Amino acid sequence: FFDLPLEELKKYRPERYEEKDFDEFWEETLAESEKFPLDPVFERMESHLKTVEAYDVTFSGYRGQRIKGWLLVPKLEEEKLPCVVQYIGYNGGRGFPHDWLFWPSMGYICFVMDTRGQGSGWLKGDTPDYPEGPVDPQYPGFMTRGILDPRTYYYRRVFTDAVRAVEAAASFPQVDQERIVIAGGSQGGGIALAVSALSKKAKALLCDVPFLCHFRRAVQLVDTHPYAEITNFLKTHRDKEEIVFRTLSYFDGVNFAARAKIPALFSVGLMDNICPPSTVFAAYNYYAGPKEIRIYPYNNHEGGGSFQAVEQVKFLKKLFEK
Amino acid sequence: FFDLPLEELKKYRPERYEEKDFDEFWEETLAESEKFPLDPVFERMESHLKTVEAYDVTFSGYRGQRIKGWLLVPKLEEEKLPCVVQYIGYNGGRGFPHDWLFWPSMGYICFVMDTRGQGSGWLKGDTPDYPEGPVDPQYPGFMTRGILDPRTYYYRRVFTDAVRAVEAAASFPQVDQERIVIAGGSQGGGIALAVSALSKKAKALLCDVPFLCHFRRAVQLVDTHPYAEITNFLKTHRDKEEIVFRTLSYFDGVNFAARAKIPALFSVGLMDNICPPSTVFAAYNYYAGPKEIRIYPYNNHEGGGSFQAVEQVKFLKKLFEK
Amino acid sequence: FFDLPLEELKKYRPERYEEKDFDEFWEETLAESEKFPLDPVFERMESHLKTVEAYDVTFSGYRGQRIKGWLLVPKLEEEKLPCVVQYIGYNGGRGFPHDWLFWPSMGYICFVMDTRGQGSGWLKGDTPDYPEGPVDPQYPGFMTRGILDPRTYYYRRVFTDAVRAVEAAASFPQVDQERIVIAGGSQGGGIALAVSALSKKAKALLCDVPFLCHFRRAVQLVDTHPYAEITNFLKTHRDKEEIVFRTLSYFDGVNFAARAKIPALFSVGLMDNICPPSTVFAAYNYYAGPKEIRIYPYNNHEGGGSFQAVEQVKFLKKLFEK
Amino acid sequence: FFDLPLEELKKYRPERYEEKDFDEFWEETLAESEKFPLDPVFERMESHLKTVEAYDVTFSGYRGQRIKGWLLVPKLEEEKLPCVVQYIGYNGGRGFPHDWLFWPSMGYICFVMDTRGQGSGWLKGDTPDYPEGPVDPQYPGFMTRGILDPRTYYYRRVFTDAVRAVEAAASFPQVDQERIVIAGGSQGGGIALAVSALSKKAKALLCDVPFLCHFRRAVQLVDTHPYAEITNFLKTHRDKEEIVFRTLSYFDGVNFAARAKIPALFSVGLMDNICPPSTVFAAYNYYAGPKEIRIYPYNNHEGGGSFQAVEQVKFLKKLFEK
Amino acid sequence: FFDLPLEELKKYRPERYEEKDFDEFWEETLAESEKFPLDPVFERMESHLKTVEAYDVTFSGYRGQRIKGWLLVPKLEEEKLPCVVQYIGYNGGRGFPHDWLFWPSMGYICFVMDTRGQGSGWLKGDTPDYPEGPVDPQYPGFMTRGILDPRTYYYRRVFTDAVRAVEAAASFPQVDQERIVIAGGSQGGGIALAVSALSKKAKALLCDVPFLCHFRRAVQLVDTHPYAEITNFLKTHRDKEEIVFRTLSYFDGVNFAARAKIPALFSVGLMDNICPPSTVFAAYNYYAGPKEIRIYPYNNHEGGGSFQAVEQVKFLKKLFE
Amino acid sequence: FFDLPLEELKKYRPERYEEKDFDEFWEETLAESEKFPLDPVFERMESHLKTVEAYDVTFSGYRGQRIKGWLLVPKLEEEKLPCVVQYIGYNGGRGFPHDWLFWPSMGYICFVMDTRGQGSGWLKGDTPDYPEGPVDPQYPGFMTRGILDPRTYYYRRVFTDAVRAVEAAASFPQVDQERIVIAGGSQGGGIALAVSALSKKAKALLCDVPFLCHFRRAVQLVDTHPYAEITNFLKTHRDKEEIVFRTLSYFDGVNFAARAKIPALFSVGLMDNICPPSTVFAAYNYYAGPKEIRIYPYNNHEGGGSFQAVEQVKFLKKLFEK
Ligand SMILES: [Ca+2]
Ligand SMILES: [Ca+2]
Ligand SMILES: [Ca+2]
Ligand SMILES: [Ca+2]
Ligand SMILES: [Ca+2]
Ligand SMILES: [Ca+2]
Ligand SMILES: [Ca+2]
Ligand SMILES: [Ca+2]
Ligand SMILES: [Cl-]
Ligand SMILES: [Cl-]
Ligand SMILES: [Cl-]
Ligand SMILES: [Cl-]
Ligand SMILES: [Cl-]
Ligand SMILES: [Cl-]
Repeated sequence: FFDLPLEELKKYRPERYEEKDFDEFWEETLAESEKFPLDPVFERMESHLKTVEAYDVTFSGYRGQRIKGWLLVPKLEEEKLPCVVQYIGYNGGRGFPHDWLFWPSMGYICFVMDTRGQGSGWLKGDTPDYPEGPVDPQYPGFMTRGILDPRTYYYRRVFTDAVRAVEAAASFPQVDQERIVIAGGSQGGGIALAVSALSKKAKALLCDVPFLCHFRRAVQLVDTHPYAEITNFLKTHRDKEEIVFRTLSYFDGVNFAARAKIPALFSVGLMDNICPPSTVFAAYNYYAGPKEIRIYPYNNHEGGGSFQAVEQVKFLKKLFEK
Repeated sequence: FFDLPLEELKKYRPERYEEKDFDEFWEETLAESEKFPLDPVFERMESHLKTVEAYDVTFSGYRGQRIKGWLLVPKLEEEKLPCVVQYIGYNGGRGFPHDWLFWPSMGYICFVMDTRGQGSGWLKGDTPDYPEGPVDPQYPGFMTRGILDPRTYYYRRVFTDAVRAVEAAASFPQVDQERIVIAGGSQGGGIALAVSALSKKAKALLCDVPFLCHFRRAVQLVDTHPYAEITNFLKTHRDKEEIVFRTLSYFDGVNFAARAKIPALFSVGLMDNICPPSTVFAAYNYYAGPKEIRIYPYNNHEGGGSFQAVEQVKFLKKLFEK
Repeated sequence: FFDLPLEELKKYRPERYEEKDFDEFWEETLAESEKFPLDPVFERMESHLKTVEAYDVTFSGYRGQRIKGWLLVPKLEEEKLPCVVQYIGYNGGRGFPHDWLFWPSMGYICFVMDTRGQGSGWLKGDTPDYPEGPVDPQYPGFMTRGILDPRTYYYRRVFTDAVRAVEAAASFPQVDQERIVIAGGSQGGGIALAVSALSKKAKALLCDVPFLCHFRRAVQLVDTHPYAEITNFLKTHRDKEEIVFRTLSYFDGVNFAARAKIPALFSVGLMDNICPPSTVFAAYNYYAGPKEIRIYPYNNHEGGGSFQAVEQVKFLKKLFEK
Repeated sequence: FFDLPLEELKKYRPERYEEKDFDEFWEETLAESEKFPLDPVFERMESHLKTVEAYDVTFSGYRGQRIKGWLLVPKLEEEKLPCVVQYIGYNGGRGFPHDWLFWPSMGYICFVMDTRGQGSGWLKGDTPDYPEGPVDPQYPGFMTRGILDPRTYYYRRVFTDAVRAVEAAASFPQVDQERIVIAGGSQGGGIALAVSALSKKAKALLCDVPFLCHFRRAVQLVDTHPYAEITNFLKTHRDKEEIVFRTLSYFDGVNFAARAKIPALFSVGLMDNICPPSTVFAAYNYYAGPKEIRIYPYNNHEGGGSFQAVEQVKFLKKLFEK
Repeated sequence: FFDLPLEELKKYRPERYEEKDFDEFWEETLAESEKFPLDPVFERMESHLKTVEAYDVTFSGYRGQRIKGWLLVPKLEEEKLPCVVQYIGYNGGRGFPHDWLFWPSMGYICFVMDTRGQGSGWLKGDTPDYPEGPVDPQYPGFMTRGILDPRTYYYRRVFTDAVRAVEAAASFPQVDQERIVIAGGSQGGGIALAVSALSKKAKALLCDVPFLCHFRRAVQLVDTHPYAEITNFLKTHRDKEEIVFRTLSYFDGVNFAARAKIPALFSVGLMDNICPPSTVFAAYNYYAGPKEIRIYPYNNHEGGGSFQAVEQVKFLKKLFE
Repeated sequence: FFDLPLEELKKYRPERYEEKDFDEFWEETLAESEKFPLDPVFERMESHLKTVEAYDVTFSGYRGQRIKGWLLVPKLEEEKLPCVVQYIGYNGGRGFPHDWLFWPSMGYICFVMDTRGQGSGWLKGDTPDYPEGPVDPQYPGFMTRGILDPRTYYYRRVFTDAVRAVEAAASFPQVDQERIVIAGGSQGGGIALAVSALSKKAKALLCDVPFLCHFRRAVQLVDTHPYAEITNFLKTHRDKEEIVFRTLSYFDGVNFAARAKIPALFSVGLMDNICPPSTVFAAYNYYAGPKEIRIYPYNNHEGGGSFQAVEQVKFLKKLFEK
């Protein structure tokens, strides 16, 4: 227990920092990318999978750039199925179709979005990043890539891809548009949180041990990666503090949370030193839609693990009967 | 690369140490346990799973003691399905049914054996250990529990459970007895290795980064857990070296390997410092059945990860067409 | 200094948690063990020791189970001598008679109680544990062994052994029953603290850097072993929090301290990260008999070392003239 | 001393691996970049420096891309001065002009080349990278950026910049073109080694504890950064080993060493676990020009530090009289 | 961020602890060492340096003991130059003349004082320590050497050397006595702070991430070296706490700060776990001369690095107008 | 197992390096210190000890310098008792009389020599060092204090004290001069080894996990303290290697072993990374007296612990009947 006590976490609502053009920045970003056709493509693949049909996905994300993914459809009688759009943790990528059997086995179509330029840490990826011309001086990793200007910042592109991933999922014929869920843990959680504010198609949010929240506090509290990439950039570029946090404010899950309206299930580990509880609760507490949080007092970044998976299935079942 | 060079690993066949009553010890152990009825129980669960039927399993292992498990049956047309009996890594247990969706998704019935007394490190378990009266002085963990005599040693009970697990799998009506696979990684690999020598019902072996192999070398090469448990016991009980290694000779994967006849797919990570390559290759090189090994030169204990899973599915498909 | 400041530690009295049947549970436990005869046996040994007479000890602890120990009697004229009953730290055991020369050299008979099932970490032991039938899923070690029910919990048996050890010591003819001291550091301290509440024969308590105190707080403050064994168990068995802490409440030093009446000398190290200062002071502050504490502000788990030994001799000398 | 003994290091000449088109790739790379004008720009700075004039440098490196640097010209009577082209270690950048006072103080003009896209670890930088369209999946850092094809690989661009840096230095009117030295430690040493083979203008090489050498061995020997970035990429992309090492063969200091003709002073620390001695000696031993090496047996990656600085000044003084 | 929040650091003025004979102890220490003649010697070196003239220095510090140093003089037309007296961090020594090119390059003469008995960790040294007869039981290092009595304590001799270093620098003919700066980081900073109180010749102080401050707090907040040397000594010698802290009170930068009058530029890293911010601010906040501090919130012990070097050049230029 | 295999350790006899004046250096050193009177003073202490009489010792060691110690005389009828002269490990000191109760309890007088200038790491000391005028530049600790000249080196003074300790012990009336044993572990072991060569009064050697042996190899094999102090000194003073090892040659246990004639019991831990096995075996294999070694294959620097204590008592008992 290195963070605020739980009684204080439950009330923690730090003063939010955002620029006055926060919304306009996102409106312009999405409008510019909507000018390119989504051109979603689903290509059935040869697989040893027997209970699921697997498709190679391609769609246009940020600025028409082609993003890969998987679509896993469980072999069931129902003509329309509910659907989970799944975002991936830091240094991960879409891997193989059989890496994502959980939701299909629970009777949900699952759209897994590959993460541009990552896919080399713990699971392979196939989607490149495409920068806005020059790739500035940065610290190793993604956290500081383009960080001196929100228009060039890496997560501008990722978030836009993620919003478009929902539209691509929605274009698949047996996807029930009334039951599209956006889901992620860690980086995936932070991507999902941004999507829960920017997407018009998402109906529910699953958001575990979210990353990309309350940056200024994160960097103060922990010296773990990936948040430490920002700290290390700041150690060297000592004249850039104000600029760095200005940029980051446009991508902070706390600011997106204040705008999200769809129902949400959060989870948090009180001993999580990768995504500290105070950063997660800051997001949760500002989250503007109907919400619940599962608190795992003795867990680190693993969170509630399989226990939380059970909670997520129960939560959605109940949500989509009401 | 801390271990022997790959060219030497491929030829590494250290002199084996075993007592003259190795086989008789195992014959008696099995014969005594076979006097208790197996009494396999399969109970269908209420589950949110939609593509798989899940059953709560109970069967009689070592000395009639009741061992838990899961049976996952994928919802397919075929009357008889092939079957994977899955053993679990150190500190793990059967967890939830949805923790084992891989093989069922590939059209295999999957029998997951819970590990007696463990289930508290990374995945919950539900089966206790039942010792042979007194529980001798030991180092924390399972590696030294009862280690001063093979009759009292922990893995005598686990291995017997494991052989009985194959019988329990085989009792299920939808299981094709010609395609029963025994499978495990790490501790699971070592269990499966023992079962490949002791079971009459097993048709194929999947054995990843196996643990419980070449104890004397393991303990001299690495200071990682769980092999360090043995080392720390020896640090204190300095008068017990000979007895400890005598006991471990009855449970060493290399000695079982020299007796196994069924086809096997092994995997090994050359930078694995939990199960060092020399111990894995010792087991592989002595393995007496038709065999292949996948070598992952840059991997630590994670081995081939999902790459190896692809290899396993390809390997069994080809095997069961011949 | 990671824990509360000294001024706050001196007043720290957190709300105690215990079940209504605390006392009854212990009354029954001891009554049930008293139905077996103590049958204490003292067997003089061949030894190179010249200033001390060494005896192999055996006595009946929990439920008649046979516990080992040593009795060390200094060669002195006096026909009745004072006596220290010594309990042992985690992963320790009775070792050799020459591992316990301090108190005999100070003119005290010393009864060293071996610890059931341990003796494999830093000093050898010879006493097994005997469990209550099934040995449940647990994390490696003794902290979580039987932890889902106070009737099955490991320390129920250790504490009962320890109460019976004082009776065994008292049965030795040369022991002055008016000057029997119970003593321990770390785990030994926690055991001695339990004995100070449950024994009728103990006349003074020496309690250094005690372990088994204020579990809830211990587990939140430090990630060191052995308290981390509980945290790790909780990380996995996420549905078992309330049951775990309910069990531990019956064995908590704080709850025993509130019942102990005999005079006591405690010690604490303010930088001790194995047994945190707040857990030790919680115990000391609730301790209901006449008491003193020696505070070592710069020491970690070693506490006052040999300096504290000097204080203990001086404390008992003065106590037993008064 | 974790590497080969010194007697063996002195003889270590592993078999070299390079593609048949090695020279051809470099010839085309340079020829394509030479079609863009160098357009060197030196702009005198307002500075508090009093013994040295400082210039802001800009020149065209790889494919006309604008690279920053500093030029430090010590205030001396001589019309033409000798000149050191300085390359910078991993995660470093050109920093401030006063970060490079050594060579000017010794009477050499110093040209410090900023490193594209780095400058965020231990010294700031101002020069971006400009990738060849898509920036593929990569591990955090620069070592795997574009690694699936030598045409897209990061170091192709760095090396081309570095060759052009020497031409930009040569264009400064006060530079004696007969006494242009190329210099670097670690990454800088590796860049310098490449330039010693590719540049026609360099007259001498200073190469300390070089990085970018004998990749295959580096990655097998040490788990330190930055070589571990390659290992980690390999751990995930298990199907990409052959391609990765193919690509890296075009950038390996050992293969450049075999082609360099200018005189060289190397240094090596025998306890260096960032740049292992065997990788350094492999480069040194294949180095085809007149050469010397200073061996620091007890030093890790810091090498000879200031002692080596003295050696370099003596080395060049003697070289440029002789 | 392990220490007090920045808002509390800016107000942190812990009650100071010093003995009533603090000043007399220092007055006597200096008076006794002033009885030996400074006898400064500057010996021109053969060097490959071309823009600087380098001299081997020797002068008499504590009790006439001969301390080594370097004097680096930039080759400039001006007949009088300003001067920086540079003190060295823990386990360092005077090294080579080319290890100190910064200030000379900025037009300042630079006097680098070698540190008695150290010079074996990250940069070579050539000056021995000469102890007061017996070298008491101590923990490895310099922090507890002679710690049981201020008169025998290692830093008494280092501080005395340091004060005399300024007199040595001042004796060089080109040195402008009106523009003598004392400078250090870490251990150097702590030495410089001491000299700022004890020297009559120093005109300005540069003090980065200073060490030797607020010992009682230092030892309770971090377990890093070198403060952990004291903690470890105390772990063993458990009967010696009061004596140890009494001795350290005579060498604590916070007590010297309360006495310094010369203008000062401080720097601090808020993530510094070698010299914790609360110890640095304690010294800055009690500092009695005109003062500024540069705060680097995201830096550990490296502080402002080259950024701070820029600040220091700007600060002095403005000060000496 | 990081060091040479056991079969090679048993034959390891590396070429010895020593100066031609080795013997003369020691002859002179001892002759000069013998010109001061030993002036041994035993002063009976008030103690709580009841089975042992404790004396405060003071004697003249190196150059008449006054060294403290303890003398512990067990209360026995015998008029003459055998005697153990005990030397202390690095950063230790004489501590309290009750810190050394083992040998008196076994019926031996025990003379504990305090270590000049240490006494501040793990046990308090009371004896200063008194250097030969100037205390040269050094790395923190004792290993490099005065290292640039054998005449100023710290261990010259310690070894001379240690030889004088035996004379001091001999002067006590109840000491049987025919049964004086010199004993130490680690630093104590290296001191004892020196004394076994230099003392004329010593009758047997107990030498555990000895330190101060085969320095050149120690420093190349391990990075642990205290050997690492030398390595660090060398990292900075890069021009001093030859001098440093010249000096250390006069203090190397291997060179003393080659001269010792008294019977000796050694011990060694094969996983000891503070005093590596190859250094210990080098000393043991060159040891010129009758000898035995107890090998503890699985132990670290703790060696045989209490088991070795048993061995030492049995060894001496047998030796002093023969
Ligand atoms: Ca707006
Ligand atoms: Ca496709
Ligand atoms: Ca047989
Ligand atoms: Ca009650
Ligand atoms: Ca017996
Ligand atoms: Ca060619
Ligand atoms: Ca006064
Ligand atoms: Ca001779
Ligand atoms: Cl993540
Ligand atoms: Cl495992
Ligand atoms: Cl304990
Ligand atoms: Cl580098
Ligand atoms: Cl420092
Ligand atoms: Cl030692």
